[PDB]
Amino acid sequence: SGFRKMAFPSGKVEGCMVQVTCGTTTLNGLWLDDVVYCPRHVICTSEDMLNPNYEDLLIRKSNHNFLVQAGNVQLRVIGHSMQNCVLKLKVDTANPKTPKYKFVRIQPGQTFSVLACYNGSPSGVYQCAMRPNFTIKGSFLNGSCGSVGFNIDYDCVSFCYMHHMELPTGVHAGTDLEGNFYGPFVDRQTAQAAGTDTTITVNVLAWLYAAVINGDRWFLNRFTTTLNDFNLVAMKYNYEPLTQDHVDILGPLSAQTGIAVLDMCASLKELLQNGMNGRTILGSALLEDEFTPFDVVRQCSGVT
Amino acid sequence: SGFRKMAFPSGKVEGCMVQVTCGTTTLNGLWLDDVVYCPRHVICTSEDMLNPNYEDLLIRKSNHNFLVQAGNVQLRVIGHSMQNCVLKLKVDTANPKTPKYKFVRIQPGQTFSVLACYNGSPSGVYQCAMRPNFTIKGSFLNGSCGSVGFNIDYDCVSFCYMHHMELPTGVHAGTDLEGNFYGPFVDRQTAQAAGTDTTITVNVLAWLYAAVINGDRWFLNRFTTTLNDFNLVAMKYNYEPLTQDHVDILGPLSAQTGIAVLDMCASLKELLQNGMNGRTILGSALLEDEFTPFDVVRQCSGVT
Ligand SMILES: C[C@@H]1[C@@H](O)CCCN1Cc1ccccc1
Ligand SMILES: C[C@@H]1[C@@H](O)CCCN1Cc1ccccc1
Repeated sequence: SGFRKMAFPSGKVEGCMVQVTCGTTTLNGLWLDDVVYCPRHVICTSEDMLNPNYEDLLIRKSNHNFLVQAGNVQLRVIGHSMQNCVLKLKVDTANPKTPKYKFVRIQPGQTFSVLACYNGSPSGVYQCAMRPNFTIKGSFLNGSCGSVGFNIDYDCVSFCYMHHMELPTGVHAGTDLEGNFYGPFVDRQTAQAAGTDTTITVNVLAWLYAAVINGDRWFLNRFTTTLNDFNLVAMKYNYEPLTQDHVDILGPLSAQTGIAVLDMCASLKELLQNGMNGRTILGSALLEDEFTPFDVVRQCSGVT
Repeated sequence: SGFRKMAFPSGKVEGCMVQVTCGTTTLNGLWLDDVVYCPRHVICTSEDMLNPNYEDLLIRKSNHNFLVQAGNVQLRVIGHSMQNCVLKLKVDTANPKTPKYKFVRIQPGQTFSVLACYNGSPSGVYQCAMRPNFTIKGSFLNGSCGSVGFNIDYDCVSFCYMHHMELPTGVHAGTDLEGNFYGPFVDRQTAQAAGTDTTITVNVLAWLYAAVINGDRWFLNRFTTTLNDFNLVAMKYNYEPLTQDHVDILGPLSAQTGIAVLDMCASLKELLQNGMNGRTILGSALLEDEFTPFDVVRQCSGVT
């Protein structure tokens, strides 16, 4: 019993973290096979960062300008190219600790673990969701850029996120491992305002199921609702719409608990309308939205 | 910027997790050098668990009854002894992945990462506090026993916790790595009631400092208080007393923020007396007590 905000074990990713230095800028790189992936803004002075021209900045750069360090051993860079907003540094050594891996572009509301690193060294791991506005609410100081977000399926690391920016509002933006930004963000120190930070409705319902499974049931009410009725209320409260796809995804939790998805929706509706009245659910005083249905099943079934 | 419930990177501990099987019971063991540490209740049938006599159960056991598996390779057990509530299985192979390590018995209110495992395989990592009543609020299903709690100081893993029991109230009890229970608990399926689950006051204040550092300041008030006055209020609200030692420990956060510890105490007092009035602090609707002063400094300074 018990439900925790649980990150994937980080060992397989720890083994891929290196230090990349271009001139006076040091940040983190991901070493997979004989390629080190890092944010292209490694080539910028924070002066550059106001209106950087990456193609022009890169003309001045050679393989030997990219200093790549894995522990206390230097990697020889034998090529470099820019793909979108990441640099791919070809090194002469395949990472011997390369796990089975994929690059995946996640959807908003999907969850992943971040291994926060500084100078190619892991400092901690935490579990995130991609917000519906394609930001994440991370913990990232200067030097953390190139820290990555991942999921693990048994022995396969799916890399979904590389950290690039802190918006002026202290929320975080980055790319998939093809270097394409999540959301409308760019690697420039400019006016970038995130959209509405809405709640991931399907995740809240998953977590309400997790609560019922773990014995927290005070919020279960006598009511049901419809998708349209529930969605009217969701909208008022800056909750993302619930689709039939979300209902289908919650099916197994519905099955396990014997609480129909629309009944759990009616319970959530009353929590929105009436608040918690000072009570807690799984030790939280607000409605948690950083567990997917998949996460709740995984943790409630003990997948390794 | 940003503040997250961050676990230590788990790789060094992942490399120490094995599967221990005695008869039909499988749980997790910790392989350090040529010793595998596991809960002694591995020798019990859940029948035994009502009033087990470990010394008598162990007489019937031989080295070859303890099946130890590290990945898909079997370890040869060449000795076994009971130390308090843990078994030490001597194997013929030193774990080649043994990190530098210590065994430490933590105090209540201290924080640590748990690597939740099943059949010697990591499933996730989360950050805990030892509650003042010496329970932890974990996420542990059957097969998770022998999962461990640790801190990392640069390259040295300090192991502080091994998971043994779920109390009938769904909270968790375990031992240090010398096999001595935290709190008054025993490895028996009996009436064991935890004491008052109080809040770790010093940790709340640390986390209020973390909030100020990260821009959440709405709760800062115009008031100060005294230790005695604050402690009267703490007591009423099931908060542990604040000592001069706690004030001294908060000194660096006091210094960094320019908010005297007793002023932050007056802010906490008003939060206790008046509640959050529906507001949040670092995305929480309650007062978080699972960050130590050390944790706040570590994460706010980016230690690896
Ligand atoms: C624009 C936002 C954004 O966060 C992501 C995409 C959808 N959202 C729409 C939305 C707005 C207000 C209430 C509910 C839903
Ligand atoms: C007995 C508890 C226990 O949780 C740990 C040790 C100290 N506590 C005392 C306490 C009780 C009530 C309010 C405040 C403090």
